[PDB]
Formats: sequence, structure tokens, C-alpha cells
Amino acid sequence: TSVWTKGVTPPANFTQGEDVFHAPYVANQGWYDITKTFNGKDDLLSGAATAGNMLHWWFDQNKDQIKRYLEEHPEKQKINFNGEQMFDVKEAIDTKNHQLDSKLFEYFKEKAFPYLKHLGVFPDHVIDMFINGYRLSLTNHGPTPVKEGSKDPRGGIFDAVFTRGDQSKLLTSRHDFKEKNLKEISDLIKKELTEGKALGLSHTYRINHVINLWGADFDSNGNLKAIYVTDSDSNASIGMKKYFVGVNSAGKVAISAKEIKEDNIGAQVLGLFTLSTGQDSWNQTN
Repeated sequence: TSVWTKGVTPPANFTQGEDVFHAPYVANQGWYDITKTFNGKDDLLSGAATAGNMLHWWFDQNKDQIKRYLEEHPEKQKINFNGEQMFDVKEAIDTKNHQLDSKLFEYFKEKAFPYLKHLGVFPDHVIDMFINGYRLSLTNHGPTPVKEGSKDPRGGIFDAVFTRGDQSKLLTSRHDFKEKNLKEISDLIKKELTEGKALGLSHTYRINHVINLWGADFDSNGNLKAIYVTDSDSNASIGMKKYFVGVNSAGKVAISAKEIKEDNIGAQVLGLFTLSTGQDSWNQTN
């Protein structure tokens, strides 16, 4: 059985490479593959790249609503810092298909999180910041506090609708996997995918790396056999990668470009991040 993210067409151009079974990127298929250039600023930003890919998918899901929102709130289109333009969401939308130079990831690596040293930020926080304006704290290692507060100057583009402090307007979640088994992990991923959310996955590598999880294959018992992902560290020429999923010799659910076995323990999965469309939350009349 297979389950794919809402609005994402399964690639049909998979081929076995030297290290991985992969499908070269093809634009407008619903999925995204932001790719790092390791320019000193995006080197450890897999969390932000994964968030960027989720937001690009989100731009597609809410294309018309965003257009209407910007017509209602023209001042929200651009982010200006003391007279200087930092970001234009229309440019981000216009270049969303670009792997290496999308304007959203440019903003993330250049203005929002440049070098963030030997730190990194997770997808949920970045999205909560970008959309609702929730302040992103480098010292917060838990979920975003759902409380009222001032807007993070780096975001809050859509906060006239997706407010801070209102649970009905929070579009993300994070789930810890560390002490979960194959069935629990498989069940959650399937549920999140089936419910129409975009997924981000963290795994050991700061011993941490985040990737986009676009689809998954389950066996007859409902247990994951494989996942399809895009990884910001991979060359732009790679695209969607198929990863095997299996419990390794250390008793951990792990993923790898090759079968999980004694000689290939792979990477332990650590957590999951989700983004819902918020498609029924845009009406200003409620």
C-alpha cells in the first residue's frame, strides 16, 4: 500500500543510481526540492529548507486564498526592515519551483537565519514564524507556545488571519519518535499523510538532519517499508529519493538509501513535523 501527500503526483521517473533509487526533480508535480549551496549561511539549515519545501507546497494548496489575502492586506506582501526590503512573498511564490535559488530559501539563509553558529532551527518553528508571526526563540527546544504575543519581525505575513494564541489557527505540530516502535511511527505517518498534511522528518546524522517526507509504502501489516523524500543536502540532480525503513541492529527504526541490515544500520528517525493547509480558515467573516 502507498500513501502520498495531498496534491503530490508520485514520480514516474525513478532510476537506480550508484547510491540511491531516485527520481530527478520535475516542477509542478506538487513536491519541492530546495537544495543547499553550502555558501556558509545555509550549511546547517536543513530544518529551514524542509520548512521551505513545506511552505512551497502550502503556496500551491492556498494559491487563490493567498491572492485574496494579499488583495485585502497589501502591506503584508513585503517585509521591510528600517527602509530596506528584506522579502517579497510574491517573489517567493514566483520562484517556488527553483531548487537552488528560490526566493523563500534565499530569505531564510540570508535574512532570517544566516549561519544559525552550529545551531539549526526546526520546520514547525520556522513555519509558525513565517505564517503566524510566532517569535522564533533559539533557546526553545519544545513546541511553539500557543499564546498571544508580538509578531516576529521576520514573519507574520499571514497573521491577519492566522493569529497567535488561537489553537484553531496553528497549522503545525511536532511528534517525537525516539522512544516509539515501527507500528506507532508507521501509524502516525500514515495518519498525517491521509489527513492532508505535508510532512518533515528528522533523523540522526549535532547528530540531526531534517528532510521532507512526500510519500510512504506500507506492508500487509501496516508497517512502513519505505519512504520517498527530498533532502536539502542532496545534489539538485538527485530529486526524490526512496529510503528503506527498518528496525536496525540497535533496535531503532531507521532509514537508509539501501536495505537496513547488519552491515547497514542506517539513520534512526527522531521526529516528525507537519503542516496543514488551513484551507477552511481564511474567511475574515469566519
